[PDB]
Amino acid sequence: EGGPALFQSDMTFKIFIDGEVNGQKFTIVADGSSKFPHGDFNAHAVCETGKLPMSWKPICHLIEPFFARYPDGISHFAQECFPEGLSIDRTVRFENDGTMTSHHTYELDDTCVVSRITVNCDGFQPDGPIMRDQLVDILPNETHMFPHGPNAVRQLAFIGFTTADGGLMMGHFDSKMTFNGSRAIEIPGPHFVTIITKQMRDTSDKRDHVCQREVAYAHSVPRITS
Amino acid sequence: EGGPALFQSDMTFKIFIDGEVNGQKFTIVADGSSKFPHGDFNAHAVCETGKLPMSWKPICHLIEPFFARYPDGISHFAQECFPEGLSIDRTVRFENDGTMTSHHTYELDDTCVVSRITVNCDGFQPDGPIMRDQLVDILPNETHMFPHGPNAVRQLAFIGFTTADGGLMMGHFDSKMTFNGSRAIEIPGPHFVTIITKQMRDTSDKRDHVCQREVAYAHSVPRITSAI
Ligand SMILES: [Cl-]
Ligand SMILES: [Cl-]
Ligand SMILES: [Cl-]
Ligand SMILES: [Cl-]
Ligand SMILES: [Cl-]
Ligand SMILES: [Cl-]
Ligand SMILES: [Cl-]
Ligand code: NA
Ligand code: NA
Repeated sequence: EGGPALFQSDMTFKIFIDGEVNGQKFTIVADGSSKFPHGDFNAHAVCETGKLPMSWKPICHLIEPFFARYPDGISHFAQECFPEGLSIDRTVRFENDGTMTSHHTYELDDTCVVSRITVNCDGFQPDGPIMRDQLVDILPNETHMFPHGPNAVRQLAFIGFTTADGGLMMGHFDSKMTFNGSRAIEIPGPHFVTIITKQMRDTSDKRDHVCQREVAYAHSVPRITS
Repeated sequence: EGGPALFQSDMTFKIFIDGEVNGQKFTIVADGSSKFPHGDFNAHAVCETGKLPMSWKPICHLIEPFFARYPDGISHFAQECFPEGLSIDRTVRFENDGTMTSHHTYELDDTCVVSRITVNCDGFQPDGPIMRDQLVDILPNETHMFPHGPNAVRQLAFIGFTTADGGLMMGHFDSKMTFNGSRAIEIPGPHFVTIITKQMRDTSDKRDHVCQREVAYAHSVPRITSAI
């Protein structure tokens, strides 16, 4: 049948990101695979238009929620959306800096998931650490998942980036995942997805290449009285 | 001799909250105890001024980070701040509703910690579930702890409140904890404090009485250090 049964195989993915920042256009293409049982996977991304005009760091979350590792007591909404598919409407607001707004669609073709993302990054500080490429690491974080009506789940996160000058650049992440289909789908109750990410420069062309690894797994926390 | 050493026994605390919401003043007083190794404690709170003019739920975080339970390998800043103590500046912004800003000061006296808090709850919706007292549960959540430069730690949280409708009202919690002393205090690496909270009514004669339990413990998530 559908949902998690479609993810019971090694999978591949391809992502096409159509973006702009402060009016400068860019294109990123990324691909990779995720081996069953998922939860730990790599992606290789390339800026097709040459040099990325901003830090690659804030792009980390654009470069597959359905590859997170879930325990059986929590419905894995992102996988349950297949085969009809998944759309995401996401905004990351960077403190003292710009806002990135992304619209994602995800389609499954046999064992390859194709992603299309359009992203607008508005109001980024030309002399800030994103535009000057001064972000170094991405902090592991405990994203919060909430039910959001009949066919959607909301993921809220605090994503901190360490910077060359020691202060954190904090992103406020707010992401609505919506099922493309019309059957009833199980909506998980409140829970958490732990996300650990690392991005590394790859040998660079006339184009920026980056390799990225992500570890992602869900858990819950029981209520009182206990 | 200072810091965590001062939390190796059972302790008590006492809290004075001087508040208002959309003009209306209120005062709360609360106390309780926390027994070693901490991480699970109750507070009894009373609105001295009569009936609380809003839901008690949003007050949960006003009514003791030094009583969270930490494992060995994460520095416990809120305890590390003693004997000199610490202050907090905190904003909770509620979606489609008001914002509460508070300023807390903590002082140790033997094995009691005293807290004084002023809080302004501005812009709350008269028709909303906070003012109309329609919030029922407080969702357990994974608060994020970050070093915040010399002498300070930042705690960020998404704190959901289930409404009577069976909907959700999200508070965006942003809290700065600052050491009040003058020596060179260490600051913890990024980590999390899991917080589970339950409020329960006590029979209100003259004044609103609320009893609140909290489970709070820290953990860290390691970063990837291998290449590829
Ligand atoms: Cl351009
Ligand atoms: Cl590629
Ligand atoms: Cl700046
Ligand atoms: Cl690198
Ligand atoms: Cl709002
Ligand atoms: Cl831990
Ligand atoms: Cl790891
Ligand atoms: Na949008
Ligand atoms: Na939209």
